[PDB]
Amino acid sequence: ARKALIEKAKRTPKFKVRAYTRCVRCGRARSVYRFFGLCRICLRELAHKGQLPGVRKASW
Amino acid sequence: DRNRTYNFPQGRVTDHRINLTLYRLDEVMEGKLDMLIEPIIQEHQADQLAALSEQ
Amino acid sequence: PKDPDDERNAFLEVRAGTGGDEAALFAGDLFRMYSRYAEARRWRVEIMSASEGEHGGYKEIIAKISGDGVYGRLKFESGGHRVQRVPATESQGRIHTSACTVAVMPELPD
Amino acid sequence: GNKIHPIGFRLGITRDWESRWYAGKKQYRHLLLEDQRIRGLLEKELYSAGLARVDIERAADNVAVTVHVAKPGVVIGRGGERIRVLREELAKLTGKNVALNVQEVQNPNLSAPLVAQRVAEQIERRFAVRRAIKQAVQRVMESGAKGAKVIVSGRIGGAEQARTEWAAQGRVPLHTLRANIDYGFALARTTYGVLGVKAYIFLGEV
RNA sequence: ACGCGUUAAGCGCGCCGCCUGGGGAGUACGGCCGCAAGGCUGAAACUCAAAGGAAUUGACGGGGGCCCGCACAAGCGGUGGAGCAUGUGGUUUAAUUCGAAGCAACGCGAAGAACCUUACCAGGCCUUGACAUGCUAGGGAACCCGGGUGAAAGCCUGGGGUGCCCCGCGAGGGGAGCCCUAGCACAGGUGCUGCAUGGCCGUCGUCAGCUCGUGCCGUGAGGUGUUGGGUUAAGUCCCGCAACGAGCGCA
RNA sequence: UGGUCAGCAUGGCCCUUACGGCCUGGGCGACACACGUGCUACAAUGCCCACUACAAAGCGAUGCCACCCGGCAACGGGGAGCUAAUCGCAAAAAGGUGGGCCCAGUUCGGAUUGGGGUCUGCAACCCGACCCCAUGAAGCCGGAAUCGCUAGUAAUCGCGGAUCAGC
RNA sequence: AAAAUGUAAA
RNA sequence: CGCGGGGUGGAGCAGCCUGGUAGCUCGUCGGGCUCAUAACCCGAAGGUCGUCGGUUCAAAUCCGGCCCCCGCAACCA
Ligand SMILES: CN(CC[C@H](N)CC(=O)N[C@H]1C=C[C@H](n2ccc(N)nc2=O)O[C@@H]1C(=O)O)C(=N)N
Ligand SMILES: [Mg+2]
Ligand SMILES: [Mg+2]
Ligand SMILES: [Mg+2]
Ligand SMILES: [Mg+2]
Ligand SMILES: [Mg+2]
Ligand SMILES: [Mg+2]
Ligand SMILES: [Mg+2]
Ligand SMILES: [Mg+2]
Ligand SMILES: [Mg+2]
Ligand SMILES: [Mg+2]
Ligand SMILES: [Mg+2]
Ligand SMILES: [Mg+2]
Ligand SMILES: [Mg+2]
Ligand SMILES: [Mg+2]
Ligand SMILES: [Mg+2]
Ligand SMILES: [Mg+2]
Ligand SMILES: [Mg+2]
Ligand SMILES: [Mg+2]
Ligand SMILES: [Mg+2]
Ligand SMILES: [Mg+2]
Ligand SMILES: [Mg+2]
Ligand SMILES: [Mg+2]
Ligand SMILES: [Mg+2]
Ligand SMILES: [Mg+2]
Ligand SMILES: [Mg+2]
Ligand SMILES: [Mg+2]
Ligand SMILES: [Mg+2]
Ligand SMILES: [Mg+2]
Ligand SMILES: [Mg+2]
Ligand SMILES: [Mg+2]
Ligand SMILES: [Mg+2]
Ligand SMILES: [Mg+2]
Ligand SMILES: [Mg+2]
Ligand SMILES: [Mg+2]
Ligand SMILES: [Mg+2]
Ligand SMILES: [Mg+2]
Ligand SMILES: [Mg+2]
Ligand SMILES: [Mg+2]
Ligand SMILES: [Mg+2]
Ligand SMILES: [Mg+2]
Ligand SMILES: [Mg+2]
Ligand SMILES: [Mg+2]
Ligand SMILES: [Mg+2]
Ligand SMILES: [Mg+2]
Ligand SMILES: [Mg+2]
Ligand SMILES: [Mg+2]
Ligand SMILES: [Mg+2]
Ligand SMILES: [Mg+2]
Ligand SMILES: [Mg+2]
Ligand SMILES: [Mg+2]
Ligand SMILES: [Mg+2]
Repeated sequence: ARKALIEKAKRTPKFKVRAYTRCVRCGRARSVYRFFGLCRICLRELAHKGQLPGVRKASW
Repeated sequence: DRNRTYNFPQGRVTDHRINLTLYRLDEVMEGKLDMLIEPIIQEHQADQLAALSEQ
Repeated sequence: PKDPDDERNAFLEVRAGTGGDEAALFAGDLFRMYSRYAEARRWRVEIMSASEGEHGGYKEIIAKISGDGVYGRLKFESGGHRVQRVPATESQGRIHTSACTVAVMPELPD
Repeated sequence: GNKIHPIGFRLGITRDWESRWYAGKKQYRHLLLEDQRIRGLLEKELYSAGLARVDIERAADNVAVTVHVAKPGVVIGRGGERIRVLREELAKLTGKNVALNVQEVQNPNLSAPLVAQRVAEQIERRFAVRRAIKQAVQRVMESGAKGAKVIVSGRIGGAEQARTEWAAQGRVPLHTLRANIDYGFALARTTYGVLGVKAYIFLGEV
């Protein structure tokens, strides 16, 4: 079971709790920022490529 | 003569007496061995009951 | 169709095969495989004796078994049990093979 | 693996973003989710023309979408046609104005994801594998650059022990930031697995 | 190859001794010698796909020299001891989901396990399915709606409708979506396999190193450069230098 | 032959009214044990109490919610100001200052537990978090062993986001 | 002066 | 059977004489070091004492019957 559970988060099944944040590319229930709707790794790889606007290497 | 052959770096079982290469290693090495224990005691129909059915 | 022990009570020995340390190591592996058929079910199993293993487990072992079903659910394995593992006793990180002997001892008049 | 990503190393340093726009809070999500999806057909369809790079931007709603390619005669279709049925298919899930200004790519020997896609399906379609790494870095070196590098991981020739192998020549300093570097990546599905191809054309300081 | 080199291991002639794969084994049998201890002479069965010599590059050293890092020293607080929180082993269980394994696994994947998450168990339901392509076939339209029914899923079952397509005056052509089904390949699987792989990261390690080109040196593996004296955070320069340049590195 | 097919991708193998799919209880939180990371203490260089001062960051129109009043309270109903160098979370705590303790398992310590309440979310038996009463436990400084850190660094203070209905 | 050992698969 | 000595944590030994008085070594389980195992370092766990009566206030200890380990005998002229 991992495909059925993909759509199950999207369509709010029965309550205002069973609407967990999935990622959009990979689909992971962990580390999912609500800013990007993205897991930390989909966030990772799309960050380095340039495909995430305005984001660059942090350093201070 | 080896009754059974296991393989954790492959995950497998193989009882050289049935044909039972059918495997699961993990929760059989855990001890839940009623998986292989059954077809081998079911291999006694073609054995002893087939001895007493015609010859 | 004639026999008394279709489903009797039995003892069970396990000895060191090849693999040396992964002989005693794998013999102890299958120990818990049989030991968990006991009081995860019903059975009362003492070890009658067991010579130790230098890097773990035991070479020689032997277990007096309780509960009916040691000869309807354990009878069919008085032989060898070869295993192919990467032993936790390796210098580098290569694969090896080992093996062990088992003995289902029934119940003489006593 | 441990090495740094060369492009991320130069966001706002030597190379600009593949997509660019400002965005309000709860709008950013599905604004990028479109960006990615927008390239969905772009990555898919245009590959046949050597999809060099996508370049999305979004004004006040309006999304211009310039697309670079090696030979655009593919991109246009029968006159105004495939280039139109681009915008047709575009705004049909976009909803924003899809004003695309299709770019060009002068030399395909100096674009790395171009060298990547080509080398990759050179083994997909099965060829001499090392030669095609050497030839690649060859007619790409003399073909405009000052330095160049490309690698193949995974089962070369389909051996079980998957080797890596590479070719390289001329000052290619991934450590040095001032260097213009094109990180060309290309997956390569084959009968026996999946091959990894990374590309490195160094076009100069800046 | 090492090294030999008028003190030859060079160039020659003469004469003797000796070798003919390793083990077995300088043993056994015989023979001769010995007071003995033993010596001399000295095989085989069997057995292996090697035994070996010099040299190279590394790694290692309870070898040597020179360096360095909270490595110790010098100081400052700390768990180990208590109670509680969290993670594993283990055990237990109906299941106690999985992976992570010294350094580099153990407040790790988990930046949110009440159901959800959820991959496990347990019992009631799905069969082209929650899911996207597409094929015929019976064909309803959208369906707000509703009860039945139940823990919910579900499966029963109504009350329903005046779309778009056709212009057919036409009470009925199909087309159209979709609803629907049974029903054509399909799906889907967190099922196994990091010892079939990509990618990504940990790690020796910010360690100061590692290599290529041409030349010369060696029959060769290889050497040189990159060694040395000095300096540096550093293969950082400096002087030298059978080497001269160059790339990946520290910069 | 480090890690990961369980993020995703992916060659091969297997399942095909079932290893696939839905719900609901339950589960990953079980307890003779063992270990790792941490928290808080053992106090007098202190704990308690009111006045009281002084940072940066960082977040908030799915919300951040002043202020009124209800309330021991958590919070509650009311309601203002912000697209935010406007206003909001906001009293920064160690501190300064007054007081109070008085060498004791104590005013140190807050574990554990009985009943009584607020908040989320259908939902609080497993199972949360806050609140009030009360309970007031081991611990008087840590065996063998063992860790970080060379300067605004160790040590010691509060605040803050991301996950998130809540935690 | 200290201080043993590491079976068997590229 | 006749005498003599013995029987105590798993192994081996003290402890009895003079009662109330359980120690030494190993090992064993828990923890440390170690890449790991031994070594070694830190802790703990473990015997109603052969068996039975019985003396005393009370028995490992005193006493007696029986079971057992071991030692010399049972002279057969
Ligand atoms: C062996 N001798 C023998 C001694 C006598 N003169 C001879 C002899 O035979 N005497 C023996 C005579 C019998 C004796 N005897 C044996 C059994 C018995 N129940 N009672 C006896 O008297 O034991 C004596 C014994 O052998 O010494 C010596 N060394 N002197
Ligand atoms: Mg298990
Ligand atoms: Mg079971
Ligand atoms: Mg019998
Ligand atoms: Mg805008
Ligand atoms: Mg529009
Ligand atoms: Mg051109
Ligand atoms: Mg293609
Ligand atoms: Mg070159
Ligand atoms: Mg492909
Ligand atoms: Mg020479
Ligand atoms: Mg001469
Ligand atoms: Mg010679
Ligand atoms: Mg000779
Ligand atoms: Mg010989
Ligand atoms: Mg000789
Ligand atoms: Mg002869
Ligand atoms: Mg002789
Ligand atoms: Mg120095
Ligand atoms: Mg467990
Ligand atoms: Mg597990
Ligand atoms: Mg948490
Ligand atoms: Mg639950
Ligand atoms: Mg009802
Ligand atoms: Mg139905
Ligand atoms: Mg109807
Ligand atoms: Mg009409
Ligand atoms: Mg009409
Ligand atoms: Mg008409
Ligand atoms: Mg007609
Ligand atoms: Mg293989
Ligand atoms: Mg060379
Ligand atoms: Mg060198
Ligand atoms: Mg030097
Ligand atoms: Mg240099
Ligand atoms: Mg403390
Ligand atoms: Mg005081
Ligand atoms: Mg005072
Ligand atoms: Mg005190
Ligand atoms: Mg006390
Ligand atoms: Mg001590
Ligand atoms: Mg100390
Ligand atoms: Mg060993
Ligand atoms: Mg081999
Ligand atoms: Mg006696
Ligand atoms: Mg004894
Ligand atoms: Mg003594
Ligand atoms: Mg006595
Ligand atoms: Mg006593
Ligand atoms: Mg000491
Ligand atoms: Mg006595
Ligand atoms: Mg006698």
